[PDB]
Amino acid sequence: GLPTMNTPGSCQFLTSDDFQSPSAMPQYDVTPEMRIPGEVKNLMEIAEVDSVVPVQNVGEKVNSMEAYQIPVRSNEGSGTQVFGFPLQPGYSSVFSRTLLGEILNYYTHWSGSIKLTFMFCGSAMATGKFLLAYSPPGAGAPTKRVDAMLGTHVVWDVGLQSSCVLCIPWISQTHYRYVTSDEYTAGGFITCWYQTNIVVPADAQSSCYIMCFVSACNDFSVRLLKDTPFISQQNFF
Amino acid sequence: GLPTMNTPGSCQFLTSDDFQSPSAMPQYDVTPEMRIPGEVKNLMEIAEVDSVVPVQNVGE
Amino acid sequence: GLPTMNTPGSCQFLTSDDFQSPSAMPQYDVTPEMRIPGEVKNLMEIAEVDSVVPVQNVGE
Amino acid sequence: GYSDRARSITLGNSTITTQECANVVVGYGVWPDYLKDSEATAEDQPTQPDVATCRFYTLDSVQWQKTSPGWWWKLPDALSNLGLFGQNMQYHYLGRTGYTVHVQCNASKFHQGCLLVVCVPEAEMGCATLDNTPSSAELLGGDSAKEFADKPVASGSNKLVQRVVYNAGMGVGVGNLTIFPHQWINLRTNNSATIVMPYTNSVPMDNMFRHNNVTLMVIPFVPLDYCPGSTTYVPITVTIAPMCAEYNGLRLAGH
Amino acid sequence: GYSDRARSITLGNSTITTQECANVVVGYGVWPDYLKDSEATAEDQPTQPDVATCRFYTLDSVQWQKTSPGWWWKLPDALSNLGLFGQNMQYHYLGRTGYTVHVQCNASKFHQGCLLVVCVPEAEM
Amino acid sequence: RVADTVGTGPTNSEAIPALTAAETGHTSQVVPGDTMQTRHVKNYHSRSESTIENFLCRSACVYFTEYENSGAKRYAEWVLTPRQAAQLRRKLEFFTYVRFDLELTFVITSTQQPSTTQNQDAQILTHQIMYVPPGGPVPDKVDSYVWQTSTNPSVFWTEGNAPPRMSIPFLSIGNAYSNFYDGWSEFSRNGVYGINTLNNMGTLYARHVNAGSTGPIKSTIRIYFKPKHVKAWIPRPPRLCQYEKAKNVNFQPSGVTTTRQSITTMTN
Amino acid sequence: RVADTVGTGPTNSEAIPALTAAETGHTSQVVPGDTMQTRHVKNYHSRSESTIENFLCRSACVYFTEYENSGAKRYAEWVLTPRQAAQLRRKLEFFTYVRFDLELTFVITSTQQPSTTQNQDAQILTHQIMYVPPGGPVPDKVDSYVWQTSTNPSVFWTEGNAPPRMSIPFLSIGNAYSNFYDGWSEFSRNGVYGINTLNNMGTLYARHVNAGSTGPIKSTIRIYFKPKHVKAWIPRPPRLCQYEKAKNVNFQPSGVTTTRQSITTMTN
Amino acid sequence: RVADTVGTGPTNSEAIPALTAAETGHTSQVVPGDTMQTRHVKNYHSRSESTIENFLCRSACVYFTEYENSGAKRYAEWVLTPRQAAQLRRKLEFFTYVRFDLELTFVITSTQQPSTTQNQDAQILTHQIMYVPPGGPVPDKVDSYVWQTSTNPSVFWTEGNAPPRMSIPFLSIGNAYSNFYDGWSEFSRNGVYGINTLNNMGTLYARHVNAGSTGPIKSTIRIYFKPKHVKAWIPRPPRLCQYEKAKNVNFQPSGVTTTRQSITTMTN
Amino acid sequence: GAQVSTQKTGAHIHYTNINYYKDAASNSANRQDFTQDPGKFTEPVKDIMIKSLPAL
Amino acid sequence: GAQVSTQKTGAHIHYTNINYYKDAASNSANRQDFTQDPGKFTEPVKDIMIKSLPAL
Amino acid sequence: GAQVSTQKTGAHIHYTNINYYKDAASNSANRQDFTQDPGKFTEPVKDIMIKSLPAL
Amino acid sequence: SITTPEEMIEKAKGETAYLPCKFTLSPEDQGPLDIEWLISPADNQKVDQVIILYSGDKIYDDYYPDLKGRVHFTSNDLKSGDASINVTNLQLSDIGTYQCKVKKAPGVANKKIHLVVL
Amino acid sequence: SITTPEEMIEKAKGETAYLPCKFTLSPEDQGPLDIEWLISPADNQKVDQVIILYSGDKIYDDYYPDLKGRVHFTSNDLKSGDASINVTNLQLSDIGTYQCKVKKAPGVANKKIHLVVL
Repeated sequence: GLPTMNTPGSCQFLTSDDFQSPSAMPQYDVTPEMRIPGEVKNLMEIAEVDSVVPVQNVGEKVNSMEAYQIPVRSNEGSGTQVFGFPLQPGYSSVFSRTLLGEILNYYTHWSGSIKLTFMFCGSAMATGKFLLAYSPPGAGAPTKRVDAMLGTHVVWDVGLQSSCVLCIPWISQTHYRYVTSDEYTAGGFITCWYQTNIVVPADAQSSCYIMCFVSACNDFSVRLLKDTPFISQQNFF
Repeated sequence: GLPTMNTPGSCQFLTSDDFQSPSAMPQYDVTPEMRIPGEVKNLMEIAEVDSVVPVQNVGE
Repeated sequence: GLPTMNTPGSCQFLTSDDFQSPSAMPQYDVTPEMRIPGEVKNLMEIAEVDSVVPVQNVGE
Repeated sequence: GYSDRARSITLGNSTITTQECANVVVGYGVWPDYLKDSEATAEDQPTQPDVATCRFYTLDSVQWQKTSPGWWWKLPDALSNLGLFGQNMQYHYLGRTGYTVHVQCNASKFHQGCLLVVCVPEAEMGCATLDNTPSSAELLGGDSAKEFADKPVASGSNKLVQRVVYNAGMGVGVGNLTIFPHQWINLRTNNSATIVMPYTNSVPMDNMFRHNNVTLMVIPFVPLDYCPGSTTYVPITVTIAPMCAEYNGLRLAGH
Repeated sequence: GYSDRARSITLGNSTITTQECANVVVGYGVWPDYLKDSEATAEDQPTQPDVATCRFYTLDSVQWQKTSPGWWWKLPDALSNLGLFGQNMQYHYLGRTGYTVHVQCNASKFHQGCLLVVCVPEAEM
Repeated sequence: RVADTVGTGPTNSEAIPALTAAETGHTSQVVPGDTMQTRHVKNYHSRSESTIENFLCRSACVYFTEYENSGAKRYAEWVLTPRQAAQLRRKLEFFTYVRFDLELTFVITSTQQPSTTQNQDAQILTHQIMYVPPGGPVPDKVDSYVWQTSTNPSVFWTEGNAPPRMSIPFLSIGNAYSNFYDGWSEFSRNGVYGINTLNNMGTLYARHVNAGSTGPIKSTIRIYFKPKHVKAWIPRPPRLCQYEKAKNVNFQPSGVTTTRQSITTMTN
Repeated sequence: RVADTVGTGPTNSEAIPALTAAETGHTSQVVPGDTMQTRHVKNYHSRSESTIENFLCRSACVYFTEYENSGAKRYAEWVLTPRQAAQLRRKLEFFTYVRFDLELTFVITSTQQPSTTQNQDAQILTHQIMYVPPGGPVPDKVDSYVWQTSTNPSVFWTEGNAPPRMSIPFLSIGNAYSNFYDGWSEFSRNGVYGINTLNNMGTLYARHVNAGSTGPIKSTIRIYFKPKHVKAWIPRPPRLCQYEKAKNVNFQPSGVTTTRQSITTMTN
Repeated sequence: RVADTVGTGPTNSEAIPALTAAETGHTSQVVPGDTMQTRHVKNYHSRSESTIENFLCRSACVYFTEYENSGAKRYAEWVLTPRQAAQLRRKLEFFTYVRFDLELTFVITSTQQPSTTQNQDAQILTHQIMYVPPGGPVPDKVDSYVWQTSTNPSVFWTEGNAPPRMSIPFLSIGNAYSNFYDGWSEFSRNGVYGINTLNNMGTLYARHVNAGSTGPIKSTIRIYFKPKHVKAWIPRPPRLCQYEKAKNVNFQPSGVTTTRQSITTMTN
Repeated sequence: GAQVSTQKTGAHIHYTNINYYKDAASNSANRQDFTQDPGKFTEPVKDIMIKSLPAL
Repeated sequence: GAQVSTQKTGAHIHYTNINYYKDAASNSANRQDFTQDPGKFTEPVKDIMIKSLPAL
Repeated sequence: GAQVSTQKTGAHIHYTNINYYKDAASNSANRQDFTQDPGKFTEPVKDIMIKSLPAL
Repeated sequence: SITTPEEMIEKAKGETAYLPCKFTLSPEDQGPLDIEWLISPADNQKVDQVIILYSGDKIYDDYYPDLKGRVHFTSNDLKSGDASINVTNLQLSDIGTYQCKVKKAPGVANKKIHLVVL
Repeated sequence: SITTPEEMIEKAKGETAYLPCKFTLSPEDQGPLDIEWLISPADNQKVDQVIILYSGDKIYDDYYPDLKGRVHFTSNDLKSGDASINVTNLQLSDIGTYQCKVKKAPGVANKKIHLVVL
């Protein structure tokens, strides 16, 4: 008999709501929990694991294991570009399919650093030096090694240590960016050049390959849960 | 006059529910309980009693 | 199962009301507040600032 | 004054020695152990041979050619015909065990190549028919290593597993396979890869015949290459040793 | 368990990494520092950008042939057209700075050669 | 919350954090400060929305079917399985084993079909939805005796009211549901590969309690599945190719990713 | 919860637990450990759902009848008895005497009948359900004076609202209801065998308060019986053959169980 | 509350409060007592309704669109932006940057269109409103697979119920929303001037879940925006001329104010 | 006068219930009433029989 | 956890409010937040100007 | 038996929740459960690797 | 669930073709078992024509004239997963598509076999 | 958003008129890209007549006879903001109003260009 007054939003169904409902089966005993390894409590932990990135995604290479490999060789020249791609993990084709890119497609905003690990896959006798570099937005993608040096760069020397890590620092005006392509929140440009020519001895291949691994740092977050475009369905299975 | 908001599942009839309903007959005195033997409190107790099983269940 | 009685004004939409509604996006982290100058907390403060008045508002 | 890249593992009456290794990946941080009295289900006393069952079992070698797409193995199935381990499951209904996978491959400084060693639990594989499921023979190859196909398997009416290396038969990116416990062998830095895997399943113990808990896949992202006058034939040996194995449900042998 | 022949120098937003180096020669035992108030002369406050001016600037490469006689550079002049450093001096009358010279060259075990890297102050030619 | 950036100064030393080995399978975990000069920053960002409970706890339409108040088809039957809809399914397939509580919400709408019937008077339509456990009897016809629902949970809903909602506890003979099963149900391995006795919940039956009107009426029922108190184990790579059959992970080979004009290209 | 298995070792002794005598009518109660070697196990399973309150406390449809807003049949009368529906009845017959509280829920649906009537305007139909105690006056006609319900509990329900529900306290002259009565009501034993003054609750009358529309309308009322605070005494064997008459346990002789090809056969 | 008038007496002195300089840009802040004799007054008036929370926290219709249950147009899509309605927009443009929570209320009404269709029977119409985040997939057709709303918040409303209402938290990559942006999105300044990645919320999609009736029906949906917990920075002059385009502050030159017959005139 | 009780939970939390009717037969079912006493059905013998000892 | 606050009343009484959502952006407007600081808009000058003293 | 907890708020307030069912699986989702342990996925190696020290 | 539902059988003339339609039932399945063998002719004439039907624990062998007394269920249990038929006299006409339907509520399973005779 | 949507282009006869319809897409835009070039004649005959259409990543050059093989997209990317066309042979008839429509759900952008030939 308590007087009550309903408010706008009664008898409505919001998919994302948190209410209590009656149990279809009362007093039901569920199976006791068992210890299973690799328990996940947050999506970010998955996104912090290195994922192989296919930089050479061109032509029919995406249908072969050649998309992931990156070609390098001995050339009578210096300052040439090994590769180049923009900082768009959510939108760029290169990162759209990585463990990081796959997870970044269920969220709208993303803010944090990105780690790029490059592993030389040449012979023990093969030696070389590259210039990994990241260039800020508002400047045209560097076209020569002189221009690229101006921005954040790391001289990498081939050595007993197989891989060198390039850590892209978070340099943005706003606190967050957009996973979808957006001109206002431009990320930046990542390029690699030859600091020194690859040098090999006789009876040794002068053509090698490199592998790229992209993971997130300890200051990476995402927001606004949204659906992933990738998965499509016209009828039920 | 308290503001209230209904949620999905209002005015629905779930056979297996546990709610309170008004009494059709108010202030009714029921017959006092009497001691009857073999009271059951759980179905399992019945299932723990030996039952003859027809193994040779063939033909007629 | 609590007995309830609705009163005049149920399921109505008053533009100037103060009720609680469910969040469309749950557990959302908003951007931290930043110090911006000339913050306003009352309309009167704006109205206390001298404004040029066009007394000779005649013809063209 | 020990060397970081120098190791030796001793299980049962078998010892492996590597003088050029990277490290040891212990699954998801869990070390193989026996079943506790709180998480157990089968009331009968478990039987643990320990020395006979848990020991290194060396499978047949494979050749790493310049066009080799990749190879895969079913860990429970692979050791089903080898030693007491194989015999033990033949006579037991239930079985719970952990494994240590030591993939071995060596080459000269001049040789250049790269391989991926990864353990994938519950690796359900697709079929080219798109209406049927892969045959037992195609999916499981005891005393052999099932290989991957570079070009896509032809679609028709049959039971052939899609061996596509890029989807890897699970319809997922090959590059995203690093999420599972894994290690890389590059002929410029590594000469072997060692992985320790704890038993992982929804149930406490399961049948080891019709059900396979884990799957070992070796895939080369960058191919094997070398100049003329070098060694053309380069083999790969896989040694797998069960850890903390225990069985329940003694019965007449068979499957 | 670090390696004696392994090093990394971080200046500004640039990092160099060498996995086969001998050591580091710090001039005549003096480390680059700012001007003290006792040895200064210009009364006006000095301007120190620090992050922009002090950073690694990579010059054009050269080819080491079998008959290559040698090469030379003027440290103040070389960086006069590169980055803020070049711009800073264009707008300033006086300038006092120190440098770190990292010459890089790599070759296979089979290759054999030898080079001399030396900094000569006031090299009147 | 997240880690705060630490201020750093130019450093010349033997320490080489950037140089490492990816063969060890160990993530480098190198902060920005190791390779460049940074300024101390007090981050206030929090990883709240990236949690599995926040990621998977949303209502997603899994299956919609229709029935009539007359004609041959008078009732609709669907077995509980989340592989019917690609969206919710792909999110669930992210891990190998998931244990969670289930909340069911049903949206029912009735549409009048075209007919020559005249003087049509419609009475408030009442719909009955009955849940049948595995091994329980299934109704042969709309007017069958099974609809008594003595021991079967059922819900009666009248049009013009909020959608019916019930909460189901985790049901699985096994400790957790298995997204992917590698093997055969038969000990002889001569059966459909990947079939499991696990993940079997029940069957849902929906019918009209009363005809309501002389004219024909068709109603469509949509089932929504919202996971609650979810738990995840063994993360795996996300689906790369489109789902063909719910029963088997059968797929069509798909390009690893999209192509670009060439390497060194900043656009798609 | 349930008993935890106890670890055992090989034992050679005079003690013989397995050997026993079934003539004593005593259950052997031999654990697995007595006849074989077991491992200590900490069982966490609980016998919660097997309780009588959980088994019998569910709503089960016992009887549905219909009435019209015009024509001969204008009201429907049913006497309260749970033997009408085989399901709820079989569950109740598991014991000899059961004492419990009763909860009644009614689902009412109206269907428009085919007619040549034109310009049909329907007004929200209101249904009145009246409960009559044993010995109370019963209405002769729909417009009778009995429907005043001065001392008879009655409920008025308007279509488009949640179904009407009322709670009834245990009513029985005797201490408990009797499922099976062995004997005759008459001291001379010349009457229907098994008839008892016990288990008599009342009669339910349902009618339309208003005609509502010029066109004919037929409404069906379903009665649901949910036992509460149930108590059970003297367990008995479950029904083996199909129920023929509610009044008497009369049955048709039925095969003890289904047959198989032969003994030693593992399949049906 | 407000300041209380202070009693004053005739004063002859060197102090000259009225004389001052407006060039300093400093408001004189001279009370009535400085220039004339006043009496002490205890003011009880309070500046409560002039606060920004009281000024901006009211529901204002920002956009209304319609859809049909048949024909070409079957769904309606609108991108979230408050510049659609001049009223709410002008109030918001009073400051430069505003940070606030948002509350959305939708009013939906269905009107039957003229048609030659006969025997029309209508079933309670159910409307689905889906909110799509920036970069999320947009449904191509009414019966598209996107309406599954797995990760997209959506609300289902049935006619005859209180209007659906949801609360949205402040969403902006930047610290606060920007009412006026001076500049170009492109670093090369070759794009629409004033375009900003800020103030982008999402898109709203509204459709009929079921056809409901054979005859055509058209429904109009009105979106209401109520700001909550509002904050304001940098006050600016109010709009003097009528709004032409939502995208740009483009205006038509307007007379500073209305004219009068001459100066010295007390009327309009 | 609110009664706080423990909810049914798995192994290896609380709920508040109030009675708005004085009828008491108008209350909810006693679902949490688990008691076991099979001794009467299984062994209603006069002399206790020990398993170790032979029956006869 | 109920918050008791004073109702808006004339011059010359109490209300209780509870939050049923943990979202917090799901709360009601802060109507009773009256704060005045016009000093910045009216006088943003560097040197304080006393009314008694002449401006220049 | 009402549980008072902190609402999700921004940086740089409280809500009361009661359980009306003893089922417990009938409760709301545990949205506020943020725990991070990526160590197992990122570094499941046997020997701890210090960043300052060279890998091999 | 029927093992290898889509497949193709090749046999020579007069060799007796055995068509395997072995199924497996889920726990939910509790309805009456109904088997339906329908044949689609390669002639391109009316398709989905039934040949042999098994319902109500009874067998019907007269739904298609060409196959008169030639289609018999290979197994006598039939309730068991094995529900296969064998054509004794293979003929040139036999070439066509054979569909096997196992219907046990809830859930219907179908198997399609392409028959070619050399 | 199209840069300078309303504008007027003046060129002499036979000088090749280039019409600029460069656009910019908002984050919400996620639908298929559809370009539609419709011309309104100065003749005052039926207006809104399409000349060239770009949809489904394909180009159609036959919707208006007078301009036969004379309208080609200047840029080959087309997905890029630049979606411009150029008429090679300017003629006296060319005088009219040209409308450029860029449709990417949600949101439609339109540009109108007045063409005068001296």
